[PDB]
Amino acid sequence: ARALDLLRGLPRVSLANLKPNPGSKKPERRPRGRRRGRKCGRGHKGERQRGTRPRLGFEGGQTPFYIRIPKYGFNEGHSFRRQYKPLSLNRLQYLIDLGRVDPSQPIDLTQLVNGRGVTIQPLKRDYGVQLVEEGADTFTAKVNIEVQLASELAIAAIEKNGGVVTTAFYDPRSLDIVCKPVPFFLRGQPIPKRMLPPEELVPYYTDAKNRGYLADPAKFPEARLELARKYGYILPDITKDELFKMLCTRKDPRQIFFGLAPGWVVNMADKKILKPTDENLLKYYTS
Amino acid sequence: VTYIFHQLLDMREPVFEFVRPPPYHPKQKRFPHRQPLRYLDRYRDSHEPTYGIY
Amino acid sequence: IPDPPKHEHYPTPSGWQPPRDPPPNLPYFVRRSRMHNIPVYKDITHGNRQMTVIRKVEGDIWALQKDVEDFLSPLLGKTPVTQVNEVTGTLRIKGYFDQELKAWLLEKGF
Amino acid sequence: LTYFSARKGKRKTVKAVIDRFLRLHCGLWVRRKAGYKKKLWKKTPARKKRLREFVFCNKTQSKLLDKMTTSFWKRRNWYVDDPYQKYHDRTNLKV
Amino acid sequence: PVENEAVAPEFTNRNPRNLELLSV
Amino acid sequence: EFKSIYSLDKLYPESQGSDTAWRVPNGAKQADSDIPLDRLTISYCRSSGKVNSKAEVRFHLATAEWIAEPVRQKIAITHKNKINRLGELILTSESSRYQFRNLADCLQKIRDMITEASQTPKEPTKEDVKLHRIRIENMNRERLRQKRIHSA
Amino acid sequence: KNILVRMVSEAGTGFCFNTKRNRLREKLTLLHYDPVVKQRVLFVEKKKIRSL
Amino acid sequence: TSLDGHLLEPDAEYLHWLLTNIPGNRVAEGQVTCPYLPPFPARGSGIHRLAFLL
RNA sequence: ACCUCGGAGCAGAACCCAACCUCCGAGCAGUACAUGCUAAGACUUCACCAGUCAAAGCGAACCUCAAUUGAUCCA
Ligand SMILES: [Mg+2]
Ligand SMILES: [Mg+2]
Ligand SMILES: [Mg+2]
Ligand SMILES: [Mg+2]
Ligand SMILES: [Mg+2]
Ligand SMILES: [Mg+2]
Ligand SMILES: [Mg+2]
Repeated sequence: ARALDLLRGLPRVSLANLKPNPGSKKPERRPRGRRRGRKCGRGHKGERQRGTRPRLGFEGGQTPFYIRIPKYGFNEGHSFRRQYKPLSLNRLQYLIDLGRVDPSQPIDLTQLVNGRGVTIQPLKRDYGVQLVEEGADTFTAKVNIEVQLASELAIAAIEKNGGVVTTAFYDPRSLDIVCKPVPFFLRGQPIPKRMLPPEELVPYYTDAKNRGYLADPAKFPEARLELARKYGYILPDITKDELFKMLCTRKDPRQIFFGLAPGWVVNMADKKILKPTDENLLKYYTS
Repeated sequence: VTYIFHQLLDMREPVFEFVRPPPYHPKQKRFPHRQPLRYLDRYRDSHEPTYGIY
Repeated sequence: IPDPPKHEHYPTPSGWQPPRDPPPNLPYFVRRSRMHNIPVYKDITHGNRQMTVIRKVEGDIWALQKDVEDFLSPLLGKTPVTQVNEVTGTLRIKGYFDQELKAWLLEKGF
Repeated sequence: LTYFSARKGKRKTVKAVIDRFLRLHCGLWVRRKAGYKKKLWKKTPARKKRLREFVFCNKTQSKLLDKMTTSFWKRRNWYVDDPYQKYHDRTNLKV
Repeated sequence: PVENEAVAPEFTNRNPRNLELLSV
Repeated sequence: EFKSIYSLDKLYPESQGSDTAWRVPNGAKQADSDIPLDRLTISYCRSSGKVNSKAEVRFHLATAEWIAEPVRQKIAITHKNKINRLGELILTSESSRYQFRNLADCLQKIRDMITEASQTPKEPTKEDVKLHRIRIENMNRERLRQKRIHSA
Repeated sequence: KNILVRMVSEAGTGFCFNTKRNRLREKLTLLHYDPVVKQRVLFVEKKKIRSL
Repeated sequence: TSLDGHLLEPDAEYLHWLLTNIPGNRVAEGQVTCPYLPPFPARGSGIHRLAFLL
């Protein structure tokens, strides 16, 4: 354009005409002279000029504001609460339409990390990613997804098109493993087994209305029929679809992966996988 | 009245409802000094947890 | 990042439309991002200033500025105070105008 | 509040602010009126109800509580059963 | 269309003995 | 391929089939209180943005075959204010911004109306806030009657 | 002169309040509202923790 | 006529019964000019009124 | 001589204003505990900490005086 036409002439651009963008480099103020001199911008004498000032919050013997108020159970045990990153169905459909989330493979946590739709932090007490029913309307995907926390509306909207919701629990170690598996493989330690949910999550993960991974599969169709009668719409049968073998991937626990197995050391260099032998190791990994 | 509007005027029966003006609320400031916790619910649209980019 | 697959109904849901092929004979041009999105964002400086910035502007900035001014004139009644920045492909427009500019750039040919 | 420590050289917080206040992501601190549990036999029920309300702070108080804390207490938490989840985001704001 | 459907969205009442008959 | 002690098949030996969790129980859950969706005309004619969605559903009540005669007559008599001119039962809700919640609320309303229309022995709660003046006016209008004969 | 006592309810144990009383009189048996019952039950003076 | 019942023009009103040339007490011998029509008050409307102008 | 607060003139007709200017006082009381629970809108002792009035609903038969007082921690 005109930029190259104007740059065709004129002397060369070397280290002799380096002009910084105006407004970014502000001149440095020096307390020397008449404008910024005398007191160097410190006012009159006293503690304001000598620098011997009390700490932030001291009101000169008067009881400060943050002391006269009694304590209350606001942040009692915030370092032990279970936090879950939100995930709406609208953003899931957006990722599927863009292509970063392919609806042909089972979607769990590592797939969402690779697609970079949610940011799962191994620290800050995060036990997975929850599900949000904000994108209920205009949601046509039909794909199984494994969510740690899925609401009733979200599960219903997923089952309308023909999806499978799997509620599973993982310890923070499993979260760190599933987030970035490449450094876990470069580590050199074998794949551990999944840990059981705590005492305050067994009735939640062993229930039928929550689609847990430990509940009996005999109460799932009843809950699906109840949700179909509640939220309307005729419930379709996935037994006649072509992707029946893909939706049946319920992910057996004590795996924290997919097609691998706990105790299988993974080596990046030289594509070879080693199987543990003996019998105590197998009994411990299959317990 | 239904039968009258049906077999006497050849039209539909109009309905009404005694509506009331919305309640008055001052301008929502940035720092509500000395206000209860329910001050944010006075200007809230829907009482449901909304989600933006998430 | 791979390219998005060509859908069957181009009115693809969740608000997304791919740019058309041989785009129109215009002095200016608006590029895309990594996620194949329309570069129409918002920005705030202090606590009351509100404007939108089109960070991808390639070509004649004055033409696009005049076009958006004539488009936003009937929506405000006055002249939108904009900044014609040429060193960078930016064009700040005072006021919350995000979805409107997105729809205009999608229907224009970008 | 120790602007520079002797081991990490970072900024430290005041645990009293955390135990006596609760900061929301919008930029507001939830406090409690003092004297809501002592000498309740000489107070009218209206005063007892007024003292048992989550009152917000002011501008200088919020600025002081923010300066007394670091960047960890100014994030956004996503608890499972958070009763103050609807108060994190503040809608319908016109300067 | 029916010409007798002139109802209008707003309907007024010119009776003073009306507001107290509906407890409003 | 892999399975441990805490597997799905070992914890529940009675449920080991590959399709035991997807078999739709349609043959054992086809009662008359299911509300057929093929004869319902559900439409959405509102998109507010005060973000609330409207889900209007109407159906010809006089041609409903899944409803018995006495319960239909009772629900038509006790709800004669929501019937359209062509015999359409217009029922809508305005609570949530999602269409699924509004549809579920409308279905629940229809279900409770059906289950209360059949139950005739229902104790009516005596209220005194809006019907007392109506009863007083009716009694005062009935009191001023003292003629002898009138036809028409 | 006066004294502050606590009244325990007969029905629905767990709700108690405080009320003033003379020091040279007997106990109290008044009618106070009970939120767990939403009615009116009896209250008996029991355990004084104030001597004003 | 009904003072309250006109849906279009608020200041105007409707017509119900109208007679003319009534030979004194003979209210059955005069000519007719407007068929009788029962009142049709709206649902959500207030309390309408009809006055007999003789 | 005083260490907290209220009233009368200084300060006269919206408001605020001090003195080691001159006077009355108060650290309580005579009777029922719905002296129950929520919830629009304001004044605010010249800042803050504090105090006070109240629309309406569920619940029930159909409150007087002027100051009249005590926070953080802990038990
Ligand atoms: Mg000096
Ligand atoms: Mg000095
Ligand atoms: Mg010092
Ligand atoms: Mg001191
Ligand atoms: Mg910015
Ligand atoms: Mg003030
Ligand atoms: Mg009241």
